[PDB]
Amino acid sequence: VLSPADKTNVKAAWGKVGAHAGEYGAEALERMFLSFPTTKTYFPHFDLSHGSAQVKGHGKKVADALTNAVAHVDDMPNALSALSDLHAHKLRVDPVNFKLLSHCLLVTLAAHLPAEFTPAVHASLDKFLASVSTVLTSKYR
Amino acid sequence: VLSPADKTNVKAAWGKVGAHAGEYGAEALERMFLSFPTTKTYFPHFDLSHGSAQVKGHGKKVADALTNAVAHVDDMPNALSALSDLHAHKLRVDPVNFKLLSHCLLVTLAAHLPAEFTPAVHASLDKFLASVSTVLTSKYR
Amino acid sequence: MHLTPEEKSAVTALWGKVNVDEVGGEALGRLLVVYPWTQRFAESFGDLSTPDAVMGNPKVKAHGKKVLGAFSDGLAHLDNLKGTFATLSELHCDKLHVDPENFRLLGNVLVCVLAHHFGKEFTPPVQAAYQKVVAGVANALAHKYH
Amino acid sequence: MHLTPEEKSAVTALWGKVNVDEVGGEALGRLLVVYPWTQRFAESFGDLSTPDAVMGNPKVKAHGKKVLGAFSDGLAHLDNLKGTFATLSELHCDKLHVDPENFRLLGNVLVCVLAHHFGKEFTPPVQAAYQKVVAGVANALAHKYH
Ligand code: HEM
Ligand code: HEM
Ligand code: HEM
Ligand code: HEM
Repeated sequence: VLSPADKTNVKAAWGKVGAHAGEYGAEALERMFLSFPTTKTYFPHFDLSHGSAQVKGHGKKVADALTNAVAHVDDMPNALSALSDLHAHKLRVDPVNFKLLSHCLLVTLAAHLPAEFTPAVHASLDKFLASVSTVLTSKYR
Repeated sequence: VLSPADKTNVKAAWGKVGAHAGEYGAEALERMFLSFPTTKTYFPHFDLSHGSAQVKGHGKKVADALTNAVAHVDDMPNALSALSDLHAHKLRVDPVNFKLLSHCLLVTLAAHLPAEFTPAVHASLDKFLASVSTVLTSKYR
Repeated sequence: MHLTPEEKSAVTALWGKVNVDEVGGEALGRLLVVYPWTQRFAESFGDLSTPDAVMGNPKVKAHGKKVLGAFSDGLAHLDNLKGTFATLSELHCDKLHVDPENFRLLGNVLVCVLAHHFGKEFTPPVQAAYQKVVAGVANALAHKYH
Repeated sequence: MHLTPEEKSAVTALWGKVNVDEVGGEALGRLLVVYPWTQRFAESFGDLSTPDAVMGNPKVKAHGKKVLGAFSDGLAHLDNLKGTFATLSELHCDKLHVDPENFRLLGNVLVCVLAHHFGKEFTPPVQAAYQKVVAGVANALAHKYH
């Protein structure tokens, strides 16, 4: 459960991301593909090569949904219904994978928002990605 | 979320446990100690020898709690609040261990209720244990 | 794969009593029912809409038998699982694109299946041997992922 | 390790630029803050009531340096982490009762700290090699648990 401090921390951090979220989305995927190659099983149809437009595009898509989640941090379940659906009934990604992308997302923010990636902000973003993960896998069964 | 179906399944299967819950609780622990030895780090103070009274004593406590969550299937967060607090604040069991116990509980039930341990019931009992685990871990951070 | 001799004899004694045709069907069926997300690999199997539709599907039964078939062979080469499973690991990765976590879910379901079938005979210590085994097989099946 | 000479060199070269003192204190403190439950082993350290109280606690900082110290020396035996952490693995099991899962939490925290510190320098390929080392270290440390 996201505390008010957490919600603040997150909105702040994401606030700084700004026009780069798409690039950070893309970078997080690339880091996930290389560090946890088992995650690639879900993208057989993609060109997973560095700088692929498929990866870039997908990076944006993910980034955008996170934004929308920060924006509706108070009503995630509702803001992400559709996405929760897609993942549970179409994509069917195994839940273990959400933790892997979440981690690559922290790493990416850390590497790009040094000043902002304080210990308290790290804790908050983590909880946040965790909550987002829970929402996305809530209708799995 | 548990469906009506799930609820019926759990009350039914747990119904059958009856008076053996205590012993099945103890057995699930032993199975856990044997298959996932890392879980032992939380019971340095226990006699983990076969037929340990501490283990017997502990299995009963765990079974009583599960029995209590079944009795309050529509209000588990509240029925288990206290236990959720204990685990988050005192015991501080890493979350991954809940899945290990859940697993050993399912093996135990499987081993004792062949007629009831049907595919449908198995699925229901699995979602149930996952939900209990989620409650018990809800106040961790 | 730290199977003590006594753990190995235990695995082997019990495996003696298994009807792989049957266990295979149950394990796979139950996987598709407990973790419905795993159904992503079987859209060509037909109707998996309910437990009965899954457990009884001739396609699921036949596939289960195949899978446990390969697993049984693995049990005769406990010393060289990676070797035993290498072409299969490559296939699952490169052709089937099966997330290896699937191999661990199946191992847990299989353990529940053995518990279901052998009752009291599936003692705490026998379970611990089988736990090491399904983990070894899952690891062997994932060794060639890249 | 299943490190590529290239992967070995990347690890090795970044490490050369690391201040173990600072990185050790930050990794351990972040751990205590992100995953509050890991504080169960550091009651004797004092006030860990806040991020600030953790990050400032010298007992934490000094424990952090001891840990990265041992980690650091392990990078010199990357081809036998098992043998390098054998005694430490027994200690952790038999004396400290530390659940090996903590080793994995730390590892991930470590990677976040390195990224934090090195920004640009900590590229996807470099993170990949580091992920293999942290996993490797955690496995070695957990190896003697029974
Ligand atoms: C942080 C949690 C995640 C978020 C917010 C997220 C968000 C999204 C979004 C916005 C889409 C695009 C929907 C569309 O095409 O309209 C998508 C699709 C997809 N996601 Fe998720 N995702 C997450 C986690 C994951 C993970 C961990 C994986 C696998 C490792 C994954 C696998 C996929 C795949 C395979 C697609 C479809 C790709 C395509 O065919 O274009 N997702 N996700
Ligand atoms: C759904 C799963 C679980 C349930 C229902 C449960 C329930 C309980 C209960 C009822 C107690 C006794 C509290 C009292 O003293 O009144 C307890 C204590 C304890 N539990 Fe949990 N627990 C669960 C999971 C776990 C796991 C997975 C672990 C670690 C592997 C764990 C470790 C402990 C420890 C160390 C104690 C204290 C025992 C003592 O010192 O006597 N618990 N739990
Ligand atoms: C003990 C672990 C497993 C073993 C030993 C195993 C073995 C096999 C074998 C022998 C085949 C046929 C090879 C061929 O077509 O040339 C196969 C195919 C297949 N396996 Fe696995 N399998 C395992 C686990 C799984 C799991 C858990 C899944 C999915 C959740 C899976 C998905 C598939 C699929 C989709 C096919 C292809 C079926 C078809 O359309 O013909 N396998 N497996
Ligand atoms: C990178 C992985 C780790 C390494 C290399 C490591 C190494 C060490 C070393 C070298 C010591 C010194 C103790 C002695 O020689 O007597 C130590 C002690 C200790 N470690 Fe670990 N450690 C690791 C992870 C952890 C984690 C994640 C925790 C808990 C969060 C932990 C808890 C402790 C505790 C409680 C002590 C005892 C300190 C004291 O006596 O006050 N360790 N560790």
